Amino acid sequence: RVPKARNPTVTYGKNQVTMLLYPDHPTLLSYRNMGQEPNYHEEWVTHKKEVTL
Amino acid sequence: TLTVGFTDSRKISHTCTHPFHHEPPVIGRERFHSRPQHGKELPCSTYVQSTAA
Amino acid sequence: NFNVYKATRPYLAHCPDCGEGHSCHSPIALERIRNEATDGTLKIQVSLQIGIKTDDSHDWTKLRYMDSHTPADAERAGLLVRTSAPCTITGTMGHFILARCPKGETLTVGFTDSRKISHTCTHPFHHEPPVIGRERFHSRPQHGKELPCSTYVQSTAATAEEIEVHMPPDTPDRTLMTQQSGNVKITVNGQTVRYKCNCGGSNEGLTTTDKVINNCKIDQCHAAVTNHKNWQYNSPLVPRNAELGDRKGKIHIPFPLANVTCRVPKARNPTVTYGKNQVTMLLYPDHPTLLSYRNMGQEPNYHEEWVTHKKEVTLTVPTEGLEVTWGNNEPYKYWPQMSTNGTAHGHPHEIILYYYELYPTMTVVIV
Amino acid sequence: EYKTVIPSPYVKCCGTAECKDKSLPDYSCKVFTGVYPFMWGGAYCFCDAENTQLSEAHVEKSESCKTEFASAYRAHTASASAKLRVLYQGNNITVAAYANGDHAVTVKDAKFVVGPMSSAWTPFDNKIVVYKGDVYNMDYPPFGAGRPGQFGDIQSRTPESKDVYANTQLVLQRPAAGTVHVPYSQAPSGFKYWLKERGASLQHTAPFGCQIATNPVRAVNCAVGNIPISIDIPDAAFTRVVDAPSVTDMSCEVPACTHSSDFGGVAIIKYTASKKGKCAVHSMTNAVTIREADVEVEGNSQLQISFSTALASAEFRVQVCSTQVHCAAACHPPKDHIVNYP
Ligand SMILES: *[C@@H]1O[C@H](CO)[C@@H](O)[C@H](O)[C@H]1NC(C)=O
Repeated sequence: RVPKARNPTVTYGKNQVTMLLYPDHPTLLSYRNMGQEPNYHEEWVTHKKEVTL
Repeated sequence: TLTVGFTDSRKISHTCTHPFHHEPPVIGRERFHSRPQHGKELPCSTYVQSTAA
Repeated sequence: NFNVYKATRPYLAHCPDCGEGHSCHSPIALERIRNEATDGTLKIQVSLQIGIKTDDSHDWTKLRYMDSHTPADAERAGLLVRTSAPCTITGTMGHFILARCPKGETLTVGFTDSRKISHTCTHPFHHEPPVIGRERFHSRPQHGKELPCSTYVQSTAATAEEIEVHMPPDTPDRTLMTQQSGNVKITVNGQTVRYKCNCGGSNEGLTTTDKVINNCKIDQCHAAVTNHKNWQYNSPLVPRNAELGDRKGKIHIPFPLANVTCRVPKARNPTVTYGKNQVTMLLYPDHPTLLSYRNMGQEPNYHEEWVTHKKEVTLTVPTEGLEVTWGNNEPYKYWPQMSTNGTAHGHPHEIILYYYELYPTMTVVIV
Repeated sequence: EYKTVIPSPYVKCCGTAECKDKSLPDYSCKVFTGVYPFMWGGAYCFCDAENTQLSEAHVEKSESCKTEFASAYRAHTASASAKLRVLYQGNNITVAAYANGDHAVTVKDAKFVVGPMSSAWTPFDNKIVVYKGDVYNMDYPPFGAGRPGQFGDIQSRTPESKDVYANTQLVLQRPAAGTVHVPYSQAPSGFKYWLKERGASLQHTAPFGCQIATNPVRAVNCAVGNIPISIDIPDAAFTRVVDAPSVTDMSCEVPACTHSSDFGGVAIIKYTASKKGKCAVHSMTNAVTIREADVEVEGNSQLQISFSTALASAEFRVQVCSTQVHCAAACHPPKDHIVNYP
């Protein structure tokens, strides 16, 4: 077994998303584009980071 | 480090130790340290109690 | 003598961890952790009772536990809790224990049975005492300042903090059954048991006497003893009785909250060296501590850093003064005095130094 | 901080449950099907997949609120009170009064009026949030619109009021197969968290360093503006000029002086007077100050006075017994560049 993660709280903006994340323990967050270009990113999180995409 | 110890019929404590860095591998992105009541299930290698190799 | 738990009973619930990775059912299931106290002491709710016997005494020697749908008494001494190292128990009453435990991330409890068995459970609960004051201290001092902080108390009489207790639904166990040449035999041994089988004939029935249903497989169906004598206090794990939400029977939670003073260490007084309108403070942390400085004028010039090693820091005083706060010690104020003796009035002018050291950049561009 | 109440889940076999709305804060419910829970003695019930599970939960205030909490106020204006020490008839006397130009205080037959404060500036702000002993300038969200994971996530009118407001996205989940339990997606408490990222208190961020206290909340010892003081002094303290001894043959000298934050200047004056008696001393130039207020004069004698200046060369008059004496000297810079006392 492996735990899930606290579902983040997402706020809004013009073509922009502001996801606030509660780790509750060291956890990984990654994002990537849906097109031919990845725009890969992957960070480690241990505190509540409010991130914008 | 890693030490072992035992008590003799001599009523003596015999102990030995070796420096061995024991780091459980983080399985999945969520670096979890105690498995949950609720969560996903993933494969992972492990041992068994069988006594016939 | 704070005796309200006559009809209570312990659980035997699915603990998340019975040890060695697999999760099983234990009598020491825990489902509530309270850590709002600033001091760091924690309430721990626990499934089984403590401080009582089957006869409803109040000696702390024993505690009550469920097993085989029957109560039993076991020594209180063997109870223990851990996060990273053995912790310290202070509260022992009903279903709540007051414990203080050093910095730890998980939290397990364990006890020894009259079965001479060790039953243990654990939950991952990140326990981080809040740093009170700037000086991040880990063991309170012989000498130091005193600050308020929330904490608990040993009182055993609460004020309107009620928890409901309801009649246990049932415990469906098939050990009572046994196959007698295709004839299932159900044994009651002195309880109220509802049997219900898909088999025809007496498919359903509540009885208190040993019964037999012939010409039917034991795996055909299940039966459950319907206990409704001593009430069981509500928990998410336990299933509901399936009639409604609440049931009569309420108990108060002891160990209330109050805030009291607690000690906090001072900080090594730094050694200060000197310079032209400049101060060089060398700091000995002795542990993680905060150092901040701010101007005395309408502009703050705020700064606040964390320090854990000896940093030698330099500050440039403004004409209006500067105050620095170090740890929880009283802040030190430094404001400039005239700069230098280098300037002097005499046959060689030496006034440019006067008007530079005092009012630099002013009365000099005037020249 | 809030407490999440989740009573024992409703289990059922061969039948289905139903959600009935509850008029409770953030109350939530859900149902699931096909769950086959197992207990210690075996399966709870036989219906392999016809069984159902109903769960529900809500959130309430914690009894700890009665002791620990954070309170948001909308303080806007303020009033000023102050303490003064006055040297009257050769003794220090303490006075206390509202520094707003209204309060008048009588002491030792004299009427003192203080204020109003020249500057209306304050270190506070229209909206403030207070912990047990700390104050913060911070714009809290409007009541009833708390953002989860942030300050104000739970709103209560008073520590004792039963009514509350909450916003915690309490969503349930399907229970783990083979087990009886209730999962909850309880929102993490933003209140406890805000205590973790409080930041610097206003006692450090306040310009002019106005020390801040509580119960009641006050801002103290900040230097801004000036104060007007009106003193009505009965004539009893006043002494007719004839009463005061005369003064003559006034000479001044400065063996040495040192412009500094302290009374680094020393001046010796030779004086001759009619008779023994007290006499006030003053400097009529603001560039220099004198520590002493008055002095006894016997006649053809001398005296010493300690004063502070800032001019490189100190050239000033001094008034005593309604007479003026010149004083000229050349001070020198001290060695220290910075001092602690103000
Ligand atoms: C008034 O205060 C000063 C401050 O140090 C003190 O020296 C003096 O003795 C006090 N009393 C007087 C001046 O009568």
